[PDB]
Amino acid sequence: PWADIMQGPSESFVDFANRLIKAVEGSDLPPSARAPVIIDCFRQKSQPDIQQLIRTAPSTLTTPGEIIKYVLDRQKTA
Amino acid sequence: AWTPLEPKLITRLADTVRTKGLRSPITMAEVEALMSSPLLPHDVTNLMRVILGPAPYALWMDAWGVQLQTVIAAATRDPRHPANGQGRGERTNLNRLKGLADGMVGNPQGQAALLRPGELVAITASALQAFREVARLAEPWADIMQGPSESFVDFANRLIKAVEGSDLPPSARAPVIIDCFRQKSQPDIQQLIRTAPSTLTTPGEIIKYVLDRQKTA
Amino acid sequence: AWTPLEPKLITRLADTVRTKGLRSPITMAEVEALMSSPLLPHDVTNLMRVILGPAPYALWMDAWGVQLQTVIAAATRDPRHPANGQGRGERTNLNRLKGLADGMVGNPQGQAALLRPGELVAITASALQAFREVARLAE
Amino acid sequence: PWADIMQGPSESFVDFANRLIKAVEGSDLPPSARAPVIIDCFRQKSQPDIQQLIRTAPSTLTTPGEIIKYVLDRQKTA
Amino acid sequence: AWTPLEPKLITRLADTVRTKGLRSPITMAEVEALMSSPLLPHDVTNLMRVILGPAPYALWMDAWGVQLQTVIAAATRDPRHPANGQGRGERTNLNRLKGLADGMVGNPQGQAALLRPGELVAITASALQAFREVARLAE
Amino acid sequence: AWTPLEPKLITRLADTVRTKGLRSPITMAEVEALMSSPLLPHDVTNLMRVILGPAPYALWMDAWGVQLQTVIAAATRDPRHPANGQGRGERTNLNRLKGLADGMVGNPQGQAALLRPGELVAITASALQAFREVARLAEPWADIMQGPSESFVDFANRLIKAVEGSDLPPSARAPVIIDCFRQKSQPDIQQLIRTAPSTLTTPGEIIKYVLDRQKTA
Amino acid sequence: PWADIMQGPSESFVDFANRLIKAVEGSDLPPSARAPVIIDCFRQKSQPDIQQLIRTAPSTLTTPGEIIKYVLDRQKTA
Amino acid sequence: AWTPLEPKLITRLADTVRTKGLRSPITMAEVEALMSSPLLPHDVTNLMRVILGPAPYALWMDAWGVQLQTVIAAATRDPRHPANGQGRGERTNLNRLKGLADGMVGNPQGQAALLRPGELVAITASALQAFREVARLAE
Amino acid sequence: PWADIMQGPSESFVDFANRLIKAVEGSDLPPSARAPVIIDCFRQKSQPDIQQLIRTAPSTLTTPGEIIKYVLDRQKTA
Amino acid sequence: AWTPLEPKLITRLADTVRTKGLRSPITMAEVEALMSSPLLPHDVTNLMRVILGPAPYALWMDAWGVQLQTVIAAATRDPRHPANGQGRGERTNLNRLKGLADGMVGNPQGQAALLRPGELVAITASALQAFREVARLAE
Repeated sequence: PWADIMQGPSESFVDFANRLIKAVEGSDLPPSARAPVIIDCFRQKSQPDIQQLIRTAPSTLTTPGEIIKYVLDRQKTA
Repeated sequence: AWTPLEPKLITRLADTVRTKGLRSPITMAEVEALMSSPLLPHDVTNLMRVILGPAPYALWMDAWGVQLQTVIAAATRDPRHPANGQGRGERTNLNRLKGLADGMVGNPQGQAALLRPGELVAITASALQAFREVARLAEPWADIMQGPSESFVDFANRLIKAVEGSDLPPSARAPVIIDCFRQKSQPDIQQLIRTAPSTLTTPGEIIKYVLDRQKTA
Repeated sequence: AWTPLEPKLITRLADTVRTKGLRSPITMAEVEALMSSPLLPHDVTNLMRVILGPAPYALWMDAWGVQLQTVIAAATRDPRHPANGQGRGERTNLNRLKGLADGMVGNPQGQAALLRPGELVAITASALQAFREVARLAE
Repeated sequence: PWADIMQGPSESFVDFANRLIKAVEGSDLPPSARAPVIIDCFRQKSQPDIQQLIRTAPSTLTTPGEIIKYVLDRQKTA
Repeated sequence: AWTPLEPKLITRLADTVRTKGLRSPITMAEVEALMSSPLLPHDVTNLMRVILGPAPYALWMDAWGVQLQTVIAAATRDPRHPANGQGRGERTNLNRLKGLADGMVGNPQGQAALLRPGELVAITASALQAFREVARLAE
Repeated sequence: AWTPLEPKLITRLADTVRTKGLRSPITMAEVEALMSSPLLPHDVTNLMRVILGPAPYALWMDAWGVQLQTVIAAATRDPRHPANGQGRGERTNLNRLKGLADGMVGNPQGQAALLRPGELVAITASALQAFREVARLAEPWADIMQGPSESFVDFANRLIKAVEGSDLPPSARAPVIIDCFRQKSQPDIQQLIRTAPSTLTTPGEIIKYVLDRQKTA
Repeated sequence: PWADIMQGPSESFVDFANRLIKAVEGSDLPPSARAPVIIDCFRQKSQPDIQQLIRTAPSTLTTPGEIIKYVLDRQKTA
Repeated sequence: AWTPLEPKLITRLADTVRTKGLRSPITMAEVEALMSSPLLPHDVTNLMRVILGPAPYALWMDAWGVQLQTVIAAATRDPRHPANGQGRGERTNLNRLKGLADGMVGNPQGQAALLRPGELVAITASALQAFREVARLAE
Repeated sequence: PWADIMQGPSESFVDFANRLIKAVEGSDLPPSARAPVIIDCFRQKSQPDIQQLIRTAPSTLTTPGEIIKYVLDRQKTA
Repeated sequence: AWTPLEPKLITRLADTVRTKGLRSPITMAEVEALMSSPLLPHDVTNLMRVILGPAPYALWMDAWGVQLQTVIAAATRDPRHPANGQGRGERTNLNRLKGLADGMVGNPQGQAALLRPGELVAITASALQAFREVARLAE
């Protein structure tokens, strides 16, 4: 179930994005509703450090690929 | 023929002034509403007597006199005033503007008879400006900070209120509001505005940008 | 001839916006109610000045300008706009929509004189959409 | 009674002026004696901060409205 | 007539990408090998769906769209594109490049029918450049 | 005939820019001094090459181009520009302003030959404005308070410096300086300004009044 | 000696002014130098409460009588 | 023809004002030295802009205006002012003294063209007296 | 050597730009290869705060002067 | 011819002011008594010097100057002042009222020579009003 996917405390972001995109594209949603759902799940899941990282984006991110690129650039190396 | 204003509207306006105050935008809108048709000096005088307290009424009489004197100076500086006439016999004295001239003292019917429509609109605009002055006088922007727990829209509302209701010229409010958004508005929003890939040149644009990219918490 | 909106209705609408907020369906219904007859730029501008706070009013001015610009782009994309005319001399500039054109600045009577009914309804729809945007943005 | 009106330690000046003008105009004085009485009551009542503010007026104030305007301009914001 | 790529070659390429990674010169050589004949949007899309993981596939869709948009800008900047024609009725829209146009959605046979060879080679070069970008970005 | 600027003056100006910086009033005065006679594009270009570092020189080239483009827009908006002529054959292109036109590239003598005096003064004013922009860019007023032990002239100097060297429009500096004198400038001077029997409508008048009636300590 | 006159900690201001004007007028100064000396002695003597009271005078006091009147008006009743 | 003052002398005078202050007799002597030839309003204005800080410069502008107003009152009190002429068409307005008149704003060459030597010496004496006042006031 | 120039942790950006432009223009590169090299060195050197500041530029910067102006405008005052 | 006031009456008045004060009705009656005949500026000045202390004397000089200035304003507002004359050559300056004019400084005989009776009564009334002001102010 896509709506139950959370980014674990120790999980990296690319694994979380892979799992989420997999569960969203392999589901019962229409094809035209996958990108907005993936974006809004990146924003509300993806534990509050990345949540604030996406929130304070000086540019407007309108695609899952752009969000992934931005987060991978500005992520807290740890 | 003179028709008085409804005491119901006047009572509602008086209670509006009593609860909201003199300076609220709703109060100024209501005054503009009851200032729609050109009023005779009797009407405006009684209106301000009823809606204003004693001390604001004294202040308003002073300010109205000063504004009418400026109007009469402009009138003697231009013989084409809609209150004036072409010959010298139609020059309008302050006794005719304040309703003190002959055949007008205490009588609204005679007032409405002898007065010109240009006279009426000039008196009305003068009274409105005097009301604005007294309202600004009866009740500091550079001391406004965004509190640690305060949201940004409340801070923006408070700051824009204090800047527009102050002694600055009209052409100096937007730059001051912008530069106060940048230097107040605690360092998280300060850095959010600083790192703006676009150049924000308006308080509305800054507010929109900050509301978009703000840290949801 | 221009007739102003009742300050009683405006006061009631302002208190509605004050208690219920900008986004409640009752508030949007009340705005639609007071947005029934085509309003002149003066009317809508003063209405938003009274019912909205300072910061929402700035946001609303921005959004209204953007929506009016989209309308003017559609107007230059179609010479059959109810605001436009057939010849090029009736093309509607943003100074005429925002009430900034000659013979209109600060004067609602002259405004009502020179404006078209299509102009009025376009301005009104633009203002309503801008109000919706700002309400969705404020909260 | 107008001659018993004092500006309270915590009262603002516009409230004091309203109360005083009310009590003076709604009294048994002749109409031609209200303005001088209101002025001289502004000067002797209206606790010593405003008393000194009115005393050190570089201009001569000859009307209750002018005194009110001057005091509202130069009052100690607090 | 459309002929699919061998699932054996695709499986070998997928395991190559799995062990060597996206950026190794051997992997890019293998991709160039399987990118030899001009592929239809269906072929490249399924190929990237199989060889790439979910997140690299999203990145690749983004990059492919951007590169195709640059191609279409160059095409509207030159009416002599091998994908374009001489008249205005042969101008190539992004729905025709991404395989979204009418008569192409989900059908590779119709795709191969309506597409031009210049269209195919442009799509292929765009996909290769997008793969290079995503490979440089992922690691 | 073209005469070069003295390398002694240029060396002194370069050392002035090196020690005082780009924004000091003495530096701007020195630049105005060496910007007295109308200079050819060659002169101003070499001058900025010598006195400015590499990055400020790049910024200055950008700003000079932008200002010259604004000048050329005003020139195509008015055929009576002192750089233009009456016919269309005297219209001035940016290649002629930047010294890139034919017969001018690298040759100051030919430059001085073909250029107009209006062209020279326009180029010079453009270069001065560009220098001002870059100086303001290379290196907060609403955070300035008068310290408990600081004198008033130091506070006024600091405040006027920070307000005039900021992003405010020129017509908004005096009201901001006044309203910052009134709200900053710790409550003794605040009350001293508040209880002013006269109305002070200029920073100089406020400074004079406060210096007269200040508490000697 | 006029230049040795100080206002005592407990002395009133009218006594100090009387003593100072007496010692200045009954001295060897020219007649045209008594008023400036009396003023500048009011400003520098007359212990720091009255010193600050004279310093913060919104009007310019240019006569010993005017200074005396101002100080008597705004003095700290004690 | 207008010749500017040396920036070397101005820099030395500025450092003198910076170390010795505004009121030292050496500073007043140096100012009298640089106040020897009759200066145009442009020269004195820029000189005070450079040597004085912001707040002393504001004070000096005020004092200079007041002294020039006293000069203009004396000028309207005597038609034989070396700045005035015999007829009424040569009466000198404060816009001509402060350099604000037509053909003078920002242009020192035109300034030097239209100004009289009596005008120059009156402006110079006024500026010197204003400097003395501000120096006595600052410390 | 231009390719060894890094912006120090405590160094300002104008000093780094001066040093880099000096070393690039005083080197063996052709004249037509200096601007692209200076730009690409601004992007890859100039420690990751300014790197991300240049990366997230809503406009396309195609000149060292424009990059310098943008960075000087939006730099983190510290 | 000038005749001085008796030092016996002046001593009695000084002791009255010393015991009863400045504001007692008996003191004001005594002052009115010694203010019966029109006095020359010399007489009133010496009288106030003797009966008043130093600080009340300074206050009285101030108040007397202010009242005389009001009198001179009324005099320039009416050419029919008993101190004035019909032509402009008889206009009365404050130097003539305060006894500072030419031929009067320190000499009471010349004072009595050049002064008018209207001048004397105006000076006397001014001095009486100033005494009243100072008496109301001192206590």
